[PDB]
Amino acid sequence: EARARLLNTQGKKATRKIRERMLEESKRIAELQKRRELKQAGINVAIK
RNA sequence: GUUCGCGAAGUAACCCUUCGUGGACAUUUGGUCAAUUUGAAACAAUACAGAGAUGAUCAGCAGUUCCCCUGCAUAAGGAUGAACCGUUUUACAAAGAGAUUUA
Ligand SMILES: [Mg+2]
Ligand SMILES: [Mg+2]
Ligand SMILES: [Mg+2]
Repeated sequence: EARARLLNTQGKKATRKIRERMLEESKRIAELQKRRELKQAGINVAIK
């Protein structure tokens, strides 16, 4: 319990940020391979 | 349209009427702006969650910003208002030791 406790220094807010940011990156990757597979159909859809 | 005056005609007896003409009086509004889709309100609803300092549950003041919102406000609130929490290499040298090349 303690040996696990010491190792995280931040507090709820920072961790919350780590998540939010990664979720943004999943959004990016997804939207990309959206556009990639649409290029494999040749139809070119512009990014927002 | 008024008035002054002239001329003409008629009525007349110096006038009443009609015609013509001269003169004066009176003298430049408004527009940054066309009448609903295509020159710009903002909320709400759906889904996703669902409140900083900590191991945890709360009071809070601040600080910076090419973010502001409510408020008459130089008051005070808006999660202590929100954003901050991340990515990170060179004024660069001196001494010593081994390998390589050359005068
Ligand atoms: Mg305040
Ligand atoms: Mg609080
Ligand atoms: Mg504040």
